[PDB]
Amino acid sequence: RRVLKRDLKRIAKASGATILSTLANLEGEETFEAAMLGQAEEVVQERICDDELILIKNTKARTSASIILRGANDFM
Amino acid sequence: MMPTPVILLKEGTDSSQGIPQLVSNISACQVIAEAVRTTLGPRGMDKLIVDGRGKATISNDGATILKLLDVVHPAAKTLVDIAKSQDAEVGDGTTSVTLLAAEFLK
Amino acid sequence: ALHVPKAPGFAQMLKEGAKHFSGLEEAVYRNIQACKELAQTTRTAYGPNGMNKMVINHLEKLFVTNDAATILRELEVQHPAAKMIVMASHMQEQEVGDGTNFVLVFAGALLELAEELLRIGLSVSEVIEGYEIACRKAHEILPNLVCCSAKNLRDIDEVSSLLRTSIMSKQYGNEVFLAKLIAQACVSIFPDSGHFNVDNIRVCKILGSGISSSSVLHGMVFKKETEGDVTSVKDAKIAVYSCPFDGMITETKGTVLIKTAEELMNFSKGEENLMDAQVKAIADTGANVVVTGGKVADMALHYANKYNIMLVRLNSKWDLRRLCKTVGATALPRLTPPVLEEMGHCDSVYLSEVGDTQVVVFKHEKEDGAISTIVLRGSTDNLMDDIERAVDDGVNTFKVLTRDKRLVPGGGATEIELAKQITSYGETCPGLEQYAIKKFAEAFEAIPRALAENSGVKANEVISKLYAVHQEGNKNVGLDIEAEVPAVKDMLEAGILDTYLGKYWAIKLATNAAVTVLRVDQIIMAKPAGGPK
Amino acid sequence: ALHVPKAPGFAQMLKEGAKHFSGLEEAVYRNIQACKELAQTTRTAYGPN
Amino acid sequence: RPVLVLSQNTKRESGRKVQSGNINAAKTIADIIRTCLGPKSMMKMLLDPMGGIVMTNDGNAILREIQVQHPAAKSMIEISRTQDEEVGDGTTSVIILAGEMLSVAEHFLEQQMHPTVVISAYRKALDDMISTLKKISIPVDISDSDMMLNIINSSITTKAISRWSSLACNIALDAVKMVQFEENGRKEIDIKKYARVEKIPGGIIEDSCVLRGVMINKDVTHPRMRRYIKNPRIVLLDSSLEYKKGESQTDIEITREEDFTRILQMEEEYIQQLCEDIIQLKPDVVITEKGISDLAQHYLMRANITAIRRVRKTDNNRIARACGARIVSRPEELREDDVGTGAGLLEIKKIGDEYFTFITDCKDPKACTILLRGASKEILSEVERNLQDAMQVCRNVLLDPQLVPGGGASEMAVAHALTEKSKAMTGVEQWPYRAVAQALEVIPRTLIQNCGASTIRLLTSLRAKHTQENCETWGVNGETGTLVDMKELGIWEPLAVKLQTYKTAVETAVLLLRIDDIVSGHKKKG
Amino acid sequence: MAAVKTLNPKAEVARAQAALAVNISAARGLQDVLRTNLGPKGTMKMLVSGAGDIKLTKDGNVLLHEMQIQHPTASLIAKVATAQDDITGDGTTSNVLIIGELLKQADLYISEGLHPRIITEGFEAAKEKALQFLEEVKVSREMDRETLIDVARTSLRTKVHAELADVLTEAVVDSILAIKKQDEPIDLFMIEIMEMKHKSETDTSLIRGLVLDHGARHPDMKKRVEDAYILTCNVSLEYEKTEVNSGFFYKSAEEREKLVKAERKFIEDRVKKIIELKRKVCGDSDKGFVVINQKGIDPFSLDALSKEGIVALRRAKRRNMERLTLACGGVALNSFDDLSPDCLGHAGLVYEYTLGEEKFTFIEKCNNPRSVTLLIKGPNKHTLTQIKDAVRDGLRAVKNAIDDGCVVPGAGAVEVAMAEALIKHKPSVKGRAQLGVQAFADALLIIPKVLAQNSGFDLQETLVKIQAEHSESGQLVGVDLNTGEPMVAAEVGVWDNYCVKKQLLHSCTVIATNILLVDEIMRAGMS
Amino acid sequence: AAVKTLNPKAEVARAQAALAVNISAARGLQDVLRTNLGPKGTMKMLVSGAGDIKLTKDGNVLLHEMQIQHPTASLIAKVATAQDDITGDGTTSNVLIIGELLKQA
Ligand SMILES: Nc1ncnc2c1ncn2[C@@H]1O[C@H](COP(=O)(O)OP(=O)(O)O)[C@@H](O)[C@H]1O
Ligand SMILES: Nc1ncnc2c1ncn2[C@@H]1O[C@H](COP(=O)(O)OP(=O)(O)O)[C@@H](O)[C@H]1O
Ligand SMILES: Nc1ncnc2c1ncn2[C@@H]1O[C@H](COP(=O)(O)OP(=O)(O)O)[C@@H](O)[C@H]1O
Ligand SMILES: Nc1ncnc2c1ncn2[C@@H]1O[C@H](COP(=O)(O)OP(=O)(O)O)[C@@H](O)[C@H]1O
Ligand SMILES: [Mg+2]
Ligand SMILES: [Mg+2]
Ligand SMILES: [Mg+2]
Ligand SMILES: [Mg+2]
Ligand SMILES: [Mg+2]
Repeated sequence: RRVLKRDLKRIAKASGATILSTLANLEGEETFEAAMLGQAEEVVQERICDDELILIKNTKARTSASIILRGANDFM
Repeated sequence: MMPTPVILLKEGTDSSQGIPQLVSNISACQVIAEAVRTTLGPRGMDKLIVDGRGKATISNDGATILKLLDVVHPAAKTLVDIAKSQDAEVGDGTTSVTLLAAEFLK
Repeated sequence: ALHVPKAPGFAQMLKEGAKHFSGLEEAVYRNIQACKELAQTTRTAYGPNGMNKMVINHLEKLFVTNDAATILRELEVQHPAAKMIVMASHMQEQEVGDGTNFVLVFAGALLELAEELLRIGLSVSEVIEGYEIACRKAHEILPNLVCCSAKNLRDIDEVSSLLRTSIMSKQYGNEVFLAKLIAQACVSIFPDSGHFNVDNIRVCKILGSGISSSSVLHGMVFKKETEGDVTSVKDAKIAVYSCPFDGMITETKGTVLIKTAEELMNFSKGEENLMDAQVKAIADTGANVVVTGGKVADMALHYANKYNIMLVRLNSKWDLRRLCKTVGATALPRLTPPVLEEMGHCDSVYLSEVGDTQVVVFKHEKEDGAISTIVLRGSTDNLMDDIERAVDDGVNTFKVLTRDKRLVPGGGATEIELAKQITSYGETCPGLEQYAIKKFAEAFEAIPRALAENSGVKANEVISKLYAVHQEGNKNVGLDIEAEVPAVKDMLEAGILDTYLGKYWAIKLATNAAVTVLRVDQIIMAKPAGGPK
Repeated sequence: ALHVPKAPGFAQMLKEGAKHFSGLEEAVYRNIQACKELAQTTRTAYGPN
Repeated sequence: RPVLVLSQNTKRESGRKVQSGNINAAKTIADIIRTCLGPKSMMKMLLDPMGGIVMTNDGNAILREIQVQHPAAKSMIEISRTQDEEVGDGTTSVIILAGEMLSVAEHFLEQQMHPTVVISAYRKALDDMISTLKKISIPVDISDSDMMLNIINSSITTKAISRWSSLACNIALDAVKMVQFEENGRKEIDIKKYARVEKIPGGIIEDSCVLRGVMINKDVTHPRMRRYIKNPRIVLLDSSLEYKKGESQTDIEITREEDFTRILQMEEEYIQQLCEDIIQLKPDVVITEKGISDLAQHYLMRANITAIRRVRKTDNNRIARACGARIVSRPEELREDDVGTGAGLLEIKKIGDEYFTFITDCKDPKACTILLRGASKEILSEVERNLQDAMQVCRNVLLDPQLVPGGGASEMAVAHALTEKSKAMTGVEQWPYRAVAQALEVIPRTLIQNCGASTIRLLTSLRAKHTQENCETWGVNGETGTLVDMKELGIWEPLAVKLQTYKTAVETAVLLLRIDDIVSGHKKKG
Repeated sequence: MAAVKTLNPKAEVARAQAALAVNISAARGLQDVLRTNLGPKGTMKMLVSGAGDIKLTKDGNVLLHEMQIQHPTASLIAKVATAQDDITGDGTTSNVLIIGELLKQADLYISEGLHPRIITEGFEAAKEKALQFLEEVKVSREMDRETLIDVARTSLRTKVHAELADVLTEAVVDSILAIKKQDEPIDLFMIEIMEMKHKSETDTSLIRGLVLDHGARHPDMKKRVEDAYILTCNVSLEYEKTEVNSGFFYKSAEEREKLVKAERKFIEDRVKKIIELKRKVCGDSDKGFVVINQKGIDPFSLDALSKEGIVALRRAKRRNMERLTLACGGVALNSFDDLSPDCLGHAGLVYEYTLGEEKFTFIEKCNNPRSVTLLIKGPNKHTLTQIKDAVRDGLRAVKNAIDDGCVVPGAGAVEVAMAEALIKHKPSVKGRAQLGVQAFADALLIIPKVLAQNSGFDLQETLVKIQAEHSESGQLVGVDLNTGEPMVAAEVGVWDNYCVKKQLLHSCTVIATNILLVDEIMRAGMS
Repeated sequence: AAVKTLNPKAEVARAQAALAVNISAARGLQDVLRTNLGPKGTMKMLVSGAGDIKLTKDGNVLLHEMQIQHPTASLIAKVATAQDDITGDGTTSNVLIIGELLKQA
């Protein structure tokens, strides 16, 4: 929950998923179809120095990248 | 008066006892009486009292004059109280009560 | 070499405004001095010749009286030991009702003599043990000092004679009249059941006509007026309601939902008809006086005026309960007509003016009732307040007499007899406690000494005469007030008697307070800071 | 538990404006630091250059 | 009206003064806690601004309780916090090492060497330090409980809990072992969330134990419920068991006289329906994070069920892990699998003047609580800190089974290795290399100084010993102040802790060596 | 000056011997103040708050809390004493004295250049030996009423006046024996402590029942019911507003009256359920109902109940539900859905006492109450507070004695024997820790010293008499506070709780060891 | 106290407080002057208000050049001054022996 909008957009673009602000098709019904789903080879929650973050590893339909910078303190 | 490390009553408490305080009470009653003395009888006069707001009042009535005076002396307030009592029970003689009481004390 | 530093340890760790007194001189002697000072302040108001004191509290209110408990209450006492003695006096007032000045004087004398004993060489423990032994001896002796018993509490004359002494210390000059008033009021109350309720005696203060014009009314008086037009009923049929005299409404939320013109046109008329029906149903039971604890609606008042019903609105629920007790009605919670059991009855309810205040009077012709009231007149508010204090003292004395009928001679006779017997007992007792026992006995002299000083005679001559007379064997002899020379007279025949229970409780409480003060060895006072209340 | 009092003894007897430095870190190292600073201030004027 | 190119409150400092000030600030931060290292360390009293007292010898706590103005000191404090968070030990070591490297760097900065050269030499040195540390490590058989206990002991010999060594070691080892958990092919320990430490002042420290379950400061809602259930079936919840307002605005309109009573009866019926849905699973204990209605309590007692309300979410998660239950929010969707079977005893008992709820006989619990009984709150806080250090060390060893000799043996071995390597560079940066290599000797030197032995003689002897071939495990005895082989004394350290300490110290030196300007006083401009 | 002051100029620091001096001075000050509390002969202290409230006390923990002190070491010692009071309920003054004497004895050697670490090692060795000796010397015994009376006396005599202690001993022992279930932990919450402010101090007593500080709110309810059924309920009998914002809509006055009459049906149903139960249970006027309700009752329901001769109490305390179910023997009800005569409690007498503007209800003459009340009576508020504290200490002491069958001789005998055993064991300790062992023994010797000093006798002469008698006889001889001669504390009946002594040893040693190892005090959290 | 009643602005230390104050001052002087005794003593730097520098380990000079305002310190300083005036040596030992006598007492 509370995923940042830019992060969600990047994840959807990389994984092939589609942002869905609502569940409402053009028939007036409320449905969610499997074609609207992104895919990835692994999703984990790793531990990075007493904290945790979610890694979406090896997304399909597009390659993305992120960098985790390890230093000595916040200023570094 | 040796200053006790912890005083008995609250600081600033004023106590007066003995003959001098009773004499002072009699003098205060005299002072209250003389403020209504001239308003007695067919040749009596009127008093004009202006409050803080500037709204003046004119009266020949002893009870009214005494009420309009901001009397704070504890012994003097008894004369105002008996003037009010005479006004309530009878309605006339509110000057005679104060004059008689102060004359007894004197 | 110009400053003495604070001693290392606790003295340095003490807070910025805190104080710490330890040892004999710093703590015990200071406490004794403070208690002695308080006793001196209250001493001059003791006995029939006691003098009123005009005390002005922090709220600019004026108190004039010689009641010791009231004076101590209105004084802003700060020293904690004197605070403890004041608590003892207030406890004596609450338990009995008279003897607060005795408690204060006895405690002061005991603490003074305790300081003397400590100075001559005794320890605190020995003094405390001696006082405890002497208090036990005094409590053993006291039942043997009873001279007579009340032996009747339904008699006006006997009760008045018994109560005269209690209300002679206050209002010395005119005590027979007040004694008769309080005796009549108390005899009206106190039914065949032995229980007597102090709150059943009410006091109404109406200013103007001098206290000699006061009277006792078998009923109640309320300083208010009638809501309606009817102002006098001679065969009252009071119906009391604790609810407002108005059509009852919902409790969550009520809104009048109108959907047609007819409902809008008929709503107010129907509501008025309903109120009229309720009021007429109330009136058809014969009720002609209605007392409500809440507001009175205009339609209800109009319909009550139509049916000739007297309306009285009591603001306080305490007054409502007292009226229900004194009339015999049950405070209904709705506007239902009262059943014959719940309907109250009274001989006469009417509106009258006393002085310049309009009052409503619920008067019983019978010499009976649950609640009786005393109408106090006077020329000053403070004078009526002091007379009310005297009335309270007399009522408490009557209550004590109901609890215990034993009486002991007054005017210092009991104190002198106690002192003589305790001195005799302490001589036979060996050890270091004999000094404390003798000092406890000598502390009883402060009562006849205070009486003699206030009466304007030499206390020493009075005390010597009292010891002589008690030495021949007259144990019912006290000092004579109406004499310019030190003289004594019999108190049993003079009727100057005070309750045994009051003496017992006062002695116990004063001894406990003095011992408790003596037990303290260190005082750690925090910073006073604020604390307005 | 909000203030640290002065230790009993010489610490309390010291005058209000006086200062007392004792031990290696408090005295010797401070003196060496001051001397080093003074030498640094004068250093750049040494020699023909 | 001055021109004021910059703001009035802006101050600029530059040049050698800035570098000297930064290095002196780091040295001061090091000197604050220099004496709090080693088995013979002395504790310090920290006065909290809020009025509390922190009495400890842990480096991170001491540095965290100190407010400083110089930004270099702030950097050092952040370094201490980073070391504490990453591995949980070596805080004093990393602070002292950073101070020493910054001192030996100031030595060169005073001469005409540019800081970039010193930084490059430091980075090369750090690489060789890591290589040598990995080289001189030894493996560990995690199955052997005795070796794990010895490692935890070596971790806690320098803390106030060292008096009760075996007890603390067993507590930490058991807590870590039964908080270890694996799911979906992912392994975790999570000392932070589970393995709670609960401290109850009073009693004796020997009575401290880790429970095979959890303990909370809670009591039954109604006294009629049982306070001792043998083999309870626990059901956990989040939603309140009481009637609540809806999300939308739902005003009613009553015109018939019987609708008010009807509505109240429907409220009661809703409560009864919820309670019946809960009872359908036949549980014995019901735990809720929110309130439980009194009528709900009656309906539950009718079915002989113990109910506890207003439990914290963290406590409820710990209970779920301990007793194998799953928290549910809608009782109508409660399933059999969600019922917690596995707790072997539930008991509410009074400790001191307060009730505590025990679920303390779980079979295979994945969460636990540690009950600390001690003299006071400060003693128990220090004990909790020491036990946290022990658990962190145990987790580090479990993740990385490599060990490194302690007592300064590793420092001297790495210093000798780097000194030998420096003989071949023959460049200009060999001198900073050798200086930062020998800066590692501050750890044995500090151990000797705290022990009270002669520093120069012992360090000379230690260096001479390390110049031999097989002497990498020779260090300083912290008590007797003598040179002993650490395979005989038995003091060993996890390789992760040493690596993190070395890396963080070197990187702090690099970061502070890089600065030469300071500007301050400007507005936040948020 | 120091590093901290260099980084933070507005910081206060004490280093090296300064820290030891500061801590030892604070401990010595606290010990010097609390010396006079120890023993039944100790002096009574008087405490005045900022608002002017007067408190007479002798308890160590109470005195520590009301100290006007802001010292860090004082705060640490106060926390330790607070924990000691919380768990064992006794030994706070002994705690402070032993900590202070430990620190003083340790300083006596540290000032001679000795390192504190050696002293702490000696301390822990001596503590181990002392715990072993205490295990050896305890007196395991099944405790009948006499032993509990002796323990309660040994506590209350130290807390209050001798006669008040004599009364309170019977009170507390009888209460504990009343609420004590066989081989079950004692629940001290089941003994209500109620204060009344009218009689003398010795009038306090034990009621085999319950006392409530509130009475019936309806003047028509009976003031005294001889034979009573008790209904303990947690059901609100007053008007309740609907949770979902009902509101009433009507079009006429008659409709409004109908709605008003029909808005109380829900509560009237429960009231009529209670009435039906009362009429079924008792068809005569002999018995009666007392309805104790935790939640309020509106005047309509009060009137409806009073019309049927039922006395009802509202807004009872939460603990009173368990207390009444344990005393009267009923079942606490959270709803009246299924109420039967079997859920009703019983009480042989219920009456109301009026004291000023407060009502007190007495529920006594129960069959076999498992929860009783201790009515504290006195003429002053401070007297009531002092008696309440003394009663808490006595209850804790008796419960501690019941918990473990052992009990330790008092009057300082155990400390004297422990010191002698430690002196004998001292040669077995290797190294310079013998100095710490000697310091620990001398610190333990403080209790007989302070007892003899408070009794007025000479300190050193009395102590050497006691020690010589113990050495020559081997008995556990304490300090006779009347004559100063050695006295066998076991035979006289001066008993101390074994758990209290063990807690004293452990906590005092731990805190002294931790303080001695402190070498710096910092206050640098500002700015 | 009794004295403070007559003179409100009076400082008094009475009973054990006087002993505590005197012994604390003596112990402070002893703690300062311990390091002077013997040839292995430590140099002390004495900087005056005007900035004058004095280096000494003499007991009397050090006593006169510390900034102390204590009565017991003044008495001990007078004793040491007399010792120096007549014999010229033993001031440090004088202070040490006085302090140790008070401590042992
Ligand atoms: N007519 C009298 N003659 C002599 N003594 C009297 C007389 N009337 C009252 N007393 C004494 O006055 C005392 C009462 O004093 P009082 O002012 O009432 O103090 P308190 O209210 O504390 O009792 C009693 O001890 C009584 O003996
Ligand atoms: N018995 C011992 N003998 C010698 N050195 C030891 C001993 N136990 C621990 N040490 C050393 O003391 C250091 C631990 O100090 P510590 O207070 O834990 O600092 P930190 O908390 O920063 O790790 C380790 O480097 C270790 O090598
Ligand atoms: N009658 C007595 N005779 C001799 N010694 C006693 C007597 N009563 C108590 N003591 C001793 O005095 C001590 C009382 O300590 P106390 O004042 O209660 O300190 P605390 O409140 O900290 O427990 C106990 O250790 C006990 O051994
Ligand atoms: N070479 C030495 N070896 C051993 N002891 C010495 C030597 N020289 C002096 N002392 C001792 O040291 C003390 C020096 O005291 P000193 O510093 O002179 O104090 P003061 O100046 O007050 O006399 C003397 O008491 C002397 O006995
Ligand atoms: Mg006229
Ligand atoms: Mg009287
Ligand atoms: Mg460590
Ligand atoms: Mg005790
Ligand atoms: Mg010399």
